[PDB]
Amino acid sequence: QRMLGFVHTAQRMPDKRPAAERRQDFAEIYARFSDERANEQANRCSQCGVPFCQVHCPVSNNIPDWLKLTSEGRLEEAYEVSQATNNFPEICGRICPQDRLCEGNCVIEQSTHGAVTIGSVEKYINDTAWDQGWVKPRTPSRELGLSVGVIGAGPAGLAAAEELRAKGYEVHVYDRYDRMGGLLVYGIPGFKLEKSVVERRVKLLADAGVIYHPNFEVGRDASLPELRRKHVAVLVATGVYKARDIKAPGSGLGNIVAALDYLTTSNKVSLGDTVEAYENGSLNAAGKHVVVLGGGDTAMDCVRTAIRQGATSVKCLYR
Amino acid sequence: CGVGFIAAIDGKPRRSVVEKGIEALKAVWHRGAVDADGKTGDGAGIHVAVPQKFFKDHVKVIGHRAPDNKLAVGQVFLPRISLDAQEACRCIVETEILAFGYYIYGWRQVPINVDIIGEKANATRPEIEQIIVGNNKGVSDEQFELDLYIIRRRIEKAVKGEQINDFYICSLSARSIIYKGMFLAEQLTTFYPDLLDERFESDFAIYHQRYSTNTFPTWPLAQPFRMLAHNGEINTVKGNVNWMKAHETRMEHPAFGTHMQDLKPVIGVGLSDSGSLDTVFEVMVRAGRTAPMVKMMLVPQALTSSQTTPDNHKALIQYCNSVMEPWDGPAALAMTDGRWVVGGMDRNGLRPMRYTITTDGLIIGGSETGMVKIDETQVIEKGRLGPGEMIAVDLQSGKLYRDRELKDHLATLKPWDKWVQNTTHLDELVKTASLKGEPSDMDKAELRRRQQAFGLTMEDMELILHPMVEDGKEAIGSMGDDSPIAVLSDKYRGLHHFFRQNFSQVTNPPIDSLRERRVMSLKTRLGNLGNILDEDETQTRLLQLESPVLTTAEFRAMRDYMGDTAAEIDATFPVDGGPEALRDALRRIRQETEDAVRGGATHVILTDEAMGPARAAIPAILATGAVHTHLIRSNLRTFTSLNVRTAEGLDTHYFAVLIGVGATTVNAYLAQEAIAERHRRGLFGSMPLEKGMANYKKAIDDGLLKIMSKMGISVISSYRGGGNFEAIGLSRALVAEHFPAMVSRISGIGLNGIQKKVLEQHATAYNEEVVALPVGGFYRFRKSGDRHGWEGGVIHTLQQAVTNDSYTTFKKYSEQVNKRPPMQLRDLLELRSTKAPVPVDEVESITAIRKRFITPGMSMGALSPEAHGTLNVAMNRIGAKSDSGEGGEDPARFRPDKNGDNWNSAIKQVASGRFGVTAEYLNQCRELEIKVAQGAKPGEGGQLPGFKVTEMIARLRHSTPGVMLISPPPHHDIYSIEDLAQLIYDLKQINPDAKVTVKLVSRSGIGTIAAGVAKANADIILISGNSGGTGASPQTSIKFAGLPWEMGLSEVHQVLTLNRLRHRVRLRTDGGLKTGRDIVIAAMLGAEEFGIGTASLIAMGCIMVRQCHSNTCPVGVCVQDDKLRQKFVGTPEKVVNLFTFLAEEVREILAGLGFRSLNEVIGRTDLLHQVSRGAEHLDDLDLNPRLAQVDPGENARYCTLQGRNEVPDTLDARIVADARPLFEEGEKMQLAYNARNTQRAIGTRLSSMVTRKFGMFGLQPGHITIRLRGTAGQSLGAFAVQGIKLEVMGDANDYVGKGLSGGTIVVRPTTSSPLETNKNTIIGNTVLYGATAGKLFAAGQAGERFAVRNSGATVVVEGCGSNGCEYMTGGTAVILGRVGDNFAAGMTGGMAYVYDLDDSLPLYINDESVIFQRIEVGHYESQLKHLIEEHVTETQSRFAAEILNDWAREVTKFWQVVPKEMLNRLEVPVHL
Amino acid sequence: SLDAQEACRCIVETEILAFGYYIYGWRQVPINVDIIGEKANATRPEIEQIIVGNNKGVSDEQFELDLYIIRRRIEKAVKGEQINDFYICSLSARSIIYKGMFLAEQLTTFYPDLLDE
Ligand SMILES: Cc1cc2nc3c(=O)[nH]c(=O)nc-3n(C[C@H](O)[C@H](O)[C@H](O)COP(=O)(O)OP(=O)(O)OC[C@H]3O[C@@H](n4cnc5c(N)ncnc54)[C@H](O)[C@@H]3O)c2cc1C
Ligand SMILES: Cc1cc2nc3c(=O)[nH]c(=O)nc-3n(C[C@H](O)[C@H](O)[C@H](O)COP(=O)(O)O)c2cc1C
Ligand code: SF4
Ligand code: SF4
Ligand code: F3S
Repeated sequence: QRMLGFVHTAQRMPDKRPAAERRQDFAEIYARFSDERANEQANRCSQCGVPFCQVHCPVSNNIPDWLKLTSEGRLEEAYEVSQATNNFPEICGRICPQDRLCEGNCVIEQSTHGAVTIGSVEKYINDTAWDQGWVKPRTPSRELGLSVGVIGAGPAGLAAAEELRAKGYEVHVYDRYDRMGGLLVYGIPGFKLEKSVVERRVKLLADAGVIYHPNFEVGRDASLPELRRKHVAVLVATGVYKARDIKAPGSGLGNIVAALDYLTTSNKVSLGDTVEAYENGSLNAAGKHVVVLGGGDTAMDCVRTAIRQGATSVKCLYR
Repeated sequence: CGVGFIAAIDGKPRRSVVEKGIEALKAVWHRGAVDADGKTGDGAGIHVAVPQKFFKDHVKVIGHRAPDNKLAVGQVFLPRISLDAQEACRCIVETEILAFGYYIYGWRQVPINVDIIGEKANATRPEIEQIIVGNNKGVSDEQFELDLYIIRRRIEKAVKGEQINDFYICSLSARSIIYKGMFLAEQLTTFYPDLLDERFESDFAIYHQRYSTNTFPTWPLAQPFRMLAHNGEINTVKGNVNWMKAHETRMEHPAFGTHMQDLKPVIGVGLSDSGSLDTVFEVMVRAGRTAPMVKMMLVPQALTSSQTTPDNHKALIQYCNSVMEPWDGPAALAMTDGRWVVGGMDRNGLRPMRYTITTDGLIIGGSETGMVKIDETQVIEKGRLGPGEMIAVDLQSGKLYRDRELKDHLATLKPWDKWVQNTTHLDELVKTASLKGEPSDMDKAELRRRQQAFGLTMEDMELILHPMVEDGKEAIGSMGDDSPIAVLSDKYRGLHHFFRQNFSQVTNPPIDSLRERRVMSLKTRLGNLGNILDEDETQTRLLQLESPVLTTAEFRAMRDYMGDTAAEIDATFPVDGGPEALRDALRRIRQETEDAVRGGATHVILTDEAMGPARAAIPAILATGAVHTHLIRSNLRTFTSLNVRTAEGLDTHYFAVLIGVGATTVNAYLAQEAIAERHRRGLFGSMPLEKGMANYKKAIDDGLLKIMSKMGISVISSYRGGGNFEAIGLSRALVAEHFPAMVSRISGIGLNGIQKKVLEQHATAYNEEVVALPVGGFYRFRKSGDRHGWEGGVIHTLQQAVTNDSYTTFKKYSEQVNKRPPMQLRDLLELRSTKAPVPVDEVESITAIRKRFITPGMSMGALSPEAHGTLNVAMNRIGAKSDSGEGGEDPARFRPDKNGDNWNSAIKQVASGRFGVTAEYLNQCRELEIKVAQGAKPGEGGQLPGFKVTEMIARLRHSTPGVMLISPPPHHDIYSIEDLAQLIYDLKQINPDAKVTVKLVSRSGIGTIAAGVAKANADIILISGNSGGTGASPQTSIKFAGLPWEMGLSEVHQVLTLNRLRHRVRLRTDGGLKTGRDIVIAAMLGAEEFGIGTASLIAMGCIMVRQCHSNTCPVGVCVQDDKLRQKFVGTPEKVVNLFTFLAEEVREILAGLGFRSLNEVIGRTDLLHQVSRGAEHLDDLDLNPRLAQVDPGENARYCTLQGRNEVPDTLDARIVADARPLFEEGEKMQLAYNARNTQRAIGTRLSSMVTRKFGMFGLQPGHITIRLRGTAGQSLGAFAVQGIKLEVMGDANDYVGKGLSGGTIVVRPTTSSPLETNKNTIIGNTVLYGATAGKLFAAGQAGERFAVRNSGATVVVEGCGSNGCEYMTGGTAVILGRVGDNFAAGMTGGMAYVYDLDDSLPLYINDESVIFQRIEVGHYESQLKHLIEEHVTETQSRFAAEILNDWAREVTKFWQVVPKEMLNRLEVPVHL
Repeated sequence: SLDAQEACRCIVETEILAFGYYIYGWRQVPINVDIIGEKANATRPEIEQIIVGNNKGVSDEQFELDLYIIRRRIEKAVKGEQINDFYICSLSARSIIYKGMFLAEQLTTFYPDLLDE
């Protein structure tokens, strides 16, 4: 079992490592659940009728069902029922803001009782099923006579390509950069998302049979009418890349670098390509006074990467 | 109402018989329905033997000669209006009486006086005449009777053939005669001066006066009927007519011969239940059986599963149960063959029946004791009647017969003990089944595909499938349902979802299913349907099954046993048949079965295993309906049987609705395979498959018993094919043709949409590659689920709007609610006025409209006291009316605190439990309430979990903490309409200030009950719906009970307008009222006041978690633990703002409509117009059968009377005029009076005066006392306060001490009566109902259901009957005599001190929750000694004095009964 | 009574639909009985109308003969189950009638349908 024990328990997140111990590395902050704490935290759900947890999650997960499952053993069924409506549960459980999407509207949350560790247990139930190969490539039985194209390796493109390969079509991707995955491999950090899991996901999606095209710009290597002539339907997943600026005196000096360039170069030097703009340039933060402009999780990532890469002094302002 | 019979033992005619009969009839005016006109009645009848000498003298006066043999008079009602029909009727009767050889003596017009009957009853008065005939062929008397009966039936048929209506025959025989009419039961001897002559002297006499529901009288519907009387109503009459049609063709007897063919349609047309019972009884008795045998066969004694009766009677009862299907229902029968006279009761003994023997060889019996005046010293025995008993008088030799002797004489006539063992059971075949034949269970993929073929989602297989196999019972819900109806839905809904179960309001009392399980059965009989009039051994050769549902192994065993006579039928139809493949398949099956049954097959086994990718499964329900109805209309169902295998039934509702169609057995082979695959996956743990299957079978049995008791039936043999269901959304033709008799108020989809949905689901299941079951939402909301009512956005918008106190946000909320697709009925109409819009500055005030809405009751047990008090004060702050509901209420909240807010409620309820009902509790309100049947879960009592009863709620409900409180579904006080009238009179007597209201739930034909209660002086009727909330109930009850309040309310309005009764009673609706539009619609339909309910709770902070049944509501509303209570955020300002906004919205919509005040719109049904959904659904719901109306005339469309409806006053009023010093200076008094039986509820208005002057415990015991002489009326001493002592000399009628509250009542016979005290009954049934404080001392035997629901009172009696101390909760009872069977059913508090000599207690006790032992502790010894001392020094019984005398050796004969859960709470350890 | 009306509705519907014609719905004629006598009010029957549309493309004469057979069989049926005071005034696609035991003059004031344009 009876999973209504939220009256005599206390909300406890998984094991987190302290602040100083992370000020020097690139590993993640949160650790994987132990079996005992995970099994306990899965009981606190209330099986609430009209669950306010689902009505807020964007992909509309069947949260209570796999919650009950993971609380009643048999993680397999939980994994399949969670994968049935989501293609990348690890990304969602690691990055999606629970304070406004999942853990911000739980029914017990509105009574100062604190929500349940939905996102982290989501990540867990996804990852713990990877030890025995419970994840399987969604390849079709029979081949269907149609080819389809998608531009951009972002999350939308990846999910649409996987769904089209599940249908029976022939999918081709197009990315401007080499290591595909959209901003999931160059924009977001490595301490937030260890690139190992993203690479495992890319390998699983490639194993279905979809052909990939690394380092292919649609503008110069082809044209939109040419794509319409080759493939019957190209799906646009370019996202957004043109940044803004500020028009005021003082922007005529050097050392003005936007967030995307520094973040991409940091992710690269984390993975490779040995970009020279970091060492043989002013993109480094050895001991300088690196200040950032603007706000949000973007500037948050900027200052966090800064305090990771030396930067004895870092500041951040917001209007 | 009333029924009674008088008889002489020897059989010599005497005028005193009819004299006492008429006299006793003249005193049945207190149970009637006195109206304003005072002249019109509702039917009264008397029945005597033929006064031969009078008619002989008359015919000698005419000029003929009186023959030696006896004469025969035929009394008839002939048409009066047109002179063209009377000639035809005379012609017909003469032609058919002279065609056999008898001699007509002439006609005679009985003198009558039409001056006393009213006008409305006179407009349909027929002409009464009589003919005289005489046996002249010299034939015997029995042949004379048979021939006259056949002639009468032939005349009736021949005159029915000519459509010449308005003709009736009272009775045509040479032994009996009947004087009946629609006059008032008091002035009979004035309407019929014939009974005033000194020659009408008979050996027996029957008298009856009925209580009719409606108001339009029809003369031929007055009792007694031909050779029978009756009281009450028979529940199972729908299936009885069908089984009679089945039995019609397989009966014959040489006593009738050729004319037998003339008696094929045995049951006529246009009669009540007693009429059909009477016709069947007559046509059965005319074959050779006596009266007692026919009574034992028709209404059999409840077959107890014990050894309390010699086995010969058991064999006889088994034979009678096998030969004829029983007839349940509350009934007190007084049947009179020309030789015997038998008075008996039904299976359960729901109505009272008491008889007295004089010392002059004269027996009298009836429903009361002091109707006919008897001397006190000429009484030989005062006796009563229990369940199944029967007392008989034989005039052929002048001999009386009590129960045991009569039944022994009966069972003497045939060797019953040798005919029972000819049959066999099933367990014998099961035990010899070889351990072989294991069918390979289908693969998981196959099972999942077949389940998707019927949309059986996964939440079903774990919400209401796991507990049924694990725990051993059904699931539990926590709130009303907000899913749309089965027709407005979008997903594939099973066909069973279109069937709503039935129940019974005050017209028929439901029966509990947790205590009286001994009186119910589920036996099925294969190979028994056959002859009914003959007697041989060809009726005791059959097979008997204990349960109508079967597993797979037992079903295969039965199929292997049946051999080479079982014909299988494929219930699959090719999906590619065409647009009308379903009709072709149904025609094919309904022809193929009729083909096979004649070829030599005696069994039809309908199967559907042939389902494949090209052939879909025909709905088993529809196929069974068509096949059974064709076998019924083809005179073949008797020849065979019907066993069905399903693939779509999983819950208890499906088996019930399928049996209710006409099938014999039902087998589900999918559920067993799913259970096996779930067990082998190691989900239940370590529970083997056998134990799980056994628990599943037990749960299904419990479910069938509950659903069968929800209506008032006792045995499945009469419910099979009874068609006790309501259909919504089906076409008129389909239901009226394929189903036997089911009323469909609105025509619906035919066979197109059904086949369309079925084929679409089959395609989406089999044609595609599915691997996992869909989640689905039917019991709890989901994103991929259908449209529920309370949506998350809706709740959040309403909460933000009520917190911010913003009108624009509330308007946006209302718009969001209105902009949804159709969900309920009120989404299919549209307002349409014709006048010019009126500016909003001209409609009435906001408070004047706010004073209408109320908030329904909420039990203190289900809710937390905080929200209770918050809602209470929020409603009392503005001036509107609030509610309190059951569960009582704290007394400390009777007066306001210093802050100026009153926590007291404005309305108190009277449920079936009567927990907090004391004297003080019923005088602090301005409105009473009766909880006849709850809305969300009708046919059931208030439930509450075991660990929710804390100290506070237990001290409030007067119960032992830590028990699962289940209030009895029956009411134990409303068994018919007159009992409801009595309770209404009691409630209006105890409180001379307020009114009393009755609650109902919508269903078909509720208008009759409405017009019935309207004659009971009730003034407010609350019609609930089927979408209301509750604390805890089974989901099958929530989703499958009732109808939306639209039809119910719109029909009650029509009916109450049709009988000029609308202008006397108010009307208030509730259930699913959310925004202003629905309020205006409900007011348009004819309502005055309204409710809010769950909506208001959403403003309080309810988040619809639907976990209130676990005492773990996170927001802290339905909680009884101190931890969650401190999370409350409730605030009355929220409710004030909510009501203000609702009133503003209603004002605005009314102003925009075109009127000025609500009181000018009620009843205007023409202001609405139905709008279609379009052509996207092709459904044909026409709501016109609700928009109809009848012109009112001169009175108003609303209630136009201020103040309550006054009722007459009893003797106690004159008592108040004498007790001045007690209410001026407070001095002791001592009064004496001669009280009669026609004075009801003596000692209640005085109790009200006392409790308003002083209180409850403000006086010393025995302050004022009243000595009544002669027998007393009904409801003696109801709600007596401490200080009053009512000493009555004689005997009480009924319901003595109902709700005792500290007083003291004593009953003792007249000291000059030569009666042994402990060998006579002195009180009626239902003693000390709802007692909480006081002492009762009797001097005789007690009735039935003794001291039920006692709380803190003490009682001493000298005997009891069945169901003694049922569901007792606390107090002390000492019985000195013979306790009945099934004693202390569900006793969870108190004690019982029984005195039995023959060690018969271990045979009658209900050893479930109590233990019985010897006396061991000296403390209880002294307590019992002092109790007996108080008894003997109070009433002075000889038996008690003798017991007190020899004390050394009698305590070792006394036994002690103590509840189980109270061993660890007694300060005195009962053990050593 | 509210039990004979439902039975009559079921009878007429299961009789008409046994041939194939579509049934759009019923209609309640507007009335005002404050003008008729008193004795007639004690026996006034409920006045209803039904609408039926052809969907088989059947010509005129066959449709009329079918309507006649329908009316005859439905009258025989209602005569069968012992319910008197039931009647069908005129069932056709060319004729219609308004007849009653009210005063001859008050016709236009009893059936407002005729005051339509
Ligand atoms: C915890 C957290 C952290 C986040 N951190 C970041 C962060 O550091 N940076 C950030 O930007 N967002 C960040 N976000 C936001 C989030 O990553 C984005 O809103 C989201 O991923 C949008 O990505 P997309 O679907 O547009 O894919 P994108 O990756 O934006 O899609 C672009 C893809 O299309 C390709 N493409 C584009 N133009 C062409 C062309 N002409 N021809 C061929 N290929 C082309 C590119 O090569 C690339 O593969 C974060 C969010 C969260 C919750
Ligand atoms: C929490 C709750 C408890 C209730 N308790 C009772 C009860 O004890 N007795 C009773 O007759 N009705 C009870 N009712 C039903 C109400 O009388 C009424 O039908 C209900 O408020 C209408 O529900 P609605 O708001 O959905 O229209 C209860 C309803 C709710 C929501
Ligand atoms: S997160 Fe909230 S709504 Fe969802 S299952 Fe848990 S308690 Fe219920
Ligand atoms: S845990 Fe977060 S990302 Fe995952 S489904 Fe819930 S709200 Fe969406
Ligand atoms: S279901 Fe009941 S317990 Fe509270 S949250 Fe809703 S009112």
